[PDB]
Amino acid sequence: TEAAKEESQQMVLDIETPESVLLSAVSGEDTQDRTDRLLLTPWVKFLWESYRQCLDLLRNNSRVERLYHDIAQQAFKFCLQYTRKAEFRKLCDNLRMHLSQIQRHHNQSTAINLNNPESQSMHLETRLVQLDSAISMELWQEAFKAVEDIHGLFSLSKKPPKPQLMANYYNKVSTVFWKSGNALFHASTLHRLYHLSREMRKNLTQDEMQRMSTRVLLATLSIPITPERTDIARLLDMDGIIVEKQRRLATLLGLQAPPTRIGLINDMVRFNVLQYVVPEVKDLYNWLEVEFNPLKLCERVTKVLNWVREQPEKEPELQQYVPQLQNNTIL
Amino acid sequence: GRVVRLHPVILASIVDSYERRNEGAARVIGTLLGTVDKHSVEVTNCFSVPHNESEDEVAVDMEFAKNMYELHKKVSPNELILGWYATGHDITEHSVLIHEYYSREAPNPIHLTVDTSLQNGRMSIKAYVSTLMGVPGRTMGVMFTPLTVKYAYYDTERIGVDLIMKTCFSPNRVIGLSSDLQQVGGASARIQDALSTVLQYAEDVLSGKVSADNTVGRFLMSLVNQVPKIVPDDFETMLNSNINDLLMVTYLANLTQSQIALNEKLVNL
Amino acid sequence: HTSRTLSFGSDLNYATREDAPIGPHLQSMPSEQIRNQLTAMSSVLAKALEVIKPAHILQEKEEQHQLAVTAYLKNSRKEHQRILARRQTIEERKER
Amino acid sequence: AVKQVQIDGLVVLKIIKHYQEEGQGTEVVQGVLLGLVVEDRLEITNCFPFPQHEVQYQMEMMRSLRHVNIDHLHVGWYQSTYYGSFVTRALLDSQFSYQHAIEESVVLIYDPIKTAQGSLSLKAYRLTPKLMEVCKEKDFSPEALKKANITFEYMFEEVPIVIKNSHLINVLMWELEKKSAVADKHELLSLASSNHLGKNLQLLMDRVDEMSQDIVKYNTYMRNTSKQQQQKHQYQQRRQQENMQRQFKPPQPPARMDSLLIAGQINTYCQNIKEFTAQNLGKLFMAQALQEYNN
Repeated sequence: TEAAKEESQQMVLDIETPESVLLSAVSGEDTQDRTDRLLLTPWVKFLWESYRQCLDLLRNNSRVERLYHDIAQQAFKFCLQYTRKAEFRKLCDNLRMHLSQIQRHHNQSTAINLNNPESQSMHLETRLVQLDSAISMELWQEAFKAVEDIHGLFSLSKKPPKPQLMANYYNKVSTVFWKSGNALFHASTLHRLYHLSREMRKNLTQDEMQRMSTRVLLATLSIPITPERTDIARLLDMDGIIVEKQRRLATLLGLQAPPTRIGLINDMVRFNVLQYVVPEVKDLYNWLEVEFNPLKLCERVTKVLNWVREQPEKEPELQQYVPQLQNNTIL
Repeated sequence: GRVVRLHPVILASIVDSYERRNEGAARVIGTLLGTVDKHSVEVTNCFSVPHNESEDEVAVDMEFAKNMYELHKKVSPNELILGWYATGHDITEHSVLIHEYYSREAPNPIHLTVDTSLQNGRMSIKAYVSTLMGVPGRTMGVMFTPLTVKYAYYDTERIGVDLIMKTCFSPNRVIGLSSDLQQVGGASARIQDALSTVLQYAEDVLSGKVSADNTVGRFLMSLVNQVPKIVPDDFETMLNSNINDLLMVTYLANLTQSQIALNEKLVNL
Repeated sequence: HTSRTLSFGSDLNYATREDAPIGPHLQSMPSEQIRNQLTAMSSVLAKALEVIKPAHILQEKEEQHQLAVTAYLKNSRKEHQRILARRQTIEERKER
Repeated sequence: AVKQVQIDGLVVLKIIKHYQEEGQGTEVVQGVLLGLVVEDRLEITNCFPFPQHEVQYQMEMMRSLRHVNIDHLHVGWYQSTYYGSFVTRALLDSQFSYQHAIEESVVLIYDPIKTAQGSLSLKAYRLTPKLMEVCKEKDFSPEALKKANITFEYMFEEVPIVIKNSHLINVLMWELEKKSAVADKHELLSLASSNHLGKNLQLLMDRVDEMSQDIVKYNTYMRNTSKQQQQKHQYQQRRQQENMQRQFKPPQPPARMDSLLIAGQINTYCQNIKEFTAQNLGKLFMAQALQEYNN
């Protein structure tokens, strides 16, 4: 395939007008995109087939499984480069075809032990690169379908998983909630994440403790205080659907309750996380949440945020919360 | 915990279990469920459990006592054991030996001392605990470390007990379950008695009764200052249009229900 | 916008909703204060019932205390002897 | 029937205790009720509630109530609901289950929000015998519905409640009231509720739209039968002219127990929102006396 991309690539250099103007009127297509369909794309259909046969023949064994688990993460590297969009859905369906057949066929001498923690830890390596690459391919429902399949494995294995897997697992679900327009659920993974990342490395630093604890307040003070839309739920004849469809979204995260902002800012001054904070952002609970100083909040709380806009290169990780606190300031 | 927070659902459940007894024994052993913040010991629900009464012997049924903890565990899992009550302000040799049973199950057991009556007193309730240490030969001296029991009310509890409060201003302890606008008019009677106390002292505190003037003086001025001021032309646009709204739903619900009824005169043919 | 002026409050028709933030707090606007004004008479007068310590209604309290605590000791063992007969009334009604 | 229901104090405070701890957002939570009925008065002294998911749970506790010499005879069952809407087929099915064991049985439907805004709402209602009549013969049929006549005023009759206690509770009522924090009773005279009124009317509007759904199809059932009666009488005049010169399914109606269930449910809106009507209008008109001197 890599040879055939280049031979189609220099064909673009080989070639460089009534036959181009008519075709622009039906579908916009580059001259690269035409020649890829003739030369390259029959091979990537074979290259996609060459992974997909070798999955289904090596499945459900116990002693080949390093080759099975790496052949999925090899194949995700492929569709990242050659942009098979519908074939990402084809890999998802056969993935769950492996999921049902593990449950029934325990009887074989090579049948797989799903309470054994290593083989399930490679399953957490298998499903997480799907979530890692669906970020890279804008299949936002299928990155949501990645996290649906992950939480079943928590109830497939009996023991809870290893810490280092769940460290990046709570990292990624927090990020995908922010890109999907949520800032309520962005903080709810991070409030779960501060509870998680104390006991994998307990004695690590105070600066890494400075790294983790500052972000959850800026996840909670970048919650918009004005609530979600229920005018569009009123106009479209679906009422009450937002006290629905979050108990799905809470109980697929690992917690069970719908998060709310009085209930979320309370549970970080509860643990005294503000002992472990940057002292420039220590006084944010004082100004914005407690004290009645209605002339003073314009200059004071922006002075905190102009420390944030000093360093987008030293501390880049708070910089997504730079417009979202300002929406709180006007109200 | 240094302060217990009881709830008044316990106390009538003591008394209704005090009135239905085996004849002649004094006490009802039974255990309690509730929660803790380690300055506030909350205790939320209660049961009765019998025991066998004898000389130097009270025989507690350790298969029955574990059962009602498990039976209420099906109701909720979230309630730990904080202690047991025992009736009377008197402590016989029975009451020490029961308290050491529940310390093998081991909370610090948070005990309550309930009367039937102090004879020239009143119901006098106190909050006890047992904790001590031993000298090996004779370790049999022990006393009760007492703490304060104070009740707590919630908003449906404090609106619910007010009608259970009205049992007392009644001859044979009956009020039939009350109407709304007689209770609106009773709220004016609640005002009319409470107005009477400050006004009767007002002709006292005008003329001579001025010694502790300022503590009632600071409160009567703030009562008149906490209520804000409109000229009454602003009020009738609020009041009488809301009256035109409430009279509207009186017609409209009767617009509906007469057509519920005249549909019902159509479908019952 | 005619004199470029904002007005906070000043609308006495407004029925308040449940889902507001109660944040950093002051005396509210009068649409939250013309409503809930019968409560302020109802709250502070019964707090003013203390600060007098009025001496005539205290004696009606304690005579109502003394008669009630002695109504128990007069009416004792007359309900418990009927509830035992009510206890036997279960064991003839349930068999009925 | 039962003319009077009466409470001892223990049933109500444990009825609050299943609202106060156990379910908080909106939960249907439910129990049994207890007591003996001395003649013409249903005396309630106890309850014990059921969690949110049975007879084995119900019957095992009956030995427990006998162990301490407490009254153990099941009379009825209570249930918590939302603002005015408790009327469902499921509780009425679970009520005639207990109307069958003992001839007197009850719902005291405890609504925790109507207490927190105002007056005490326990709704102690009992079954009318004519609605006991239709289920014993098990004819949910419109032809016997008119002979065994059910129209919506005797759909749930109401039994009035009178509070009863011993005098040691009156000691303990006198004991508590002195020794306490001063809890002012102000929450009755609140004088702003328009979403307590709003969801009262909005839950009414979907059932009248459910009632609008029921009689729009009732046109269509008549539009089904008015064609088919004339089509078969066309087939009467078709087939009777045929044999002189030589010498099918009727539809069911909408099944009429739901049309009576919606009117009795709209009967629950009609009594309460008009009792809600002068409830706020009384505190509006006492507030006319509050502004009355202020110039």
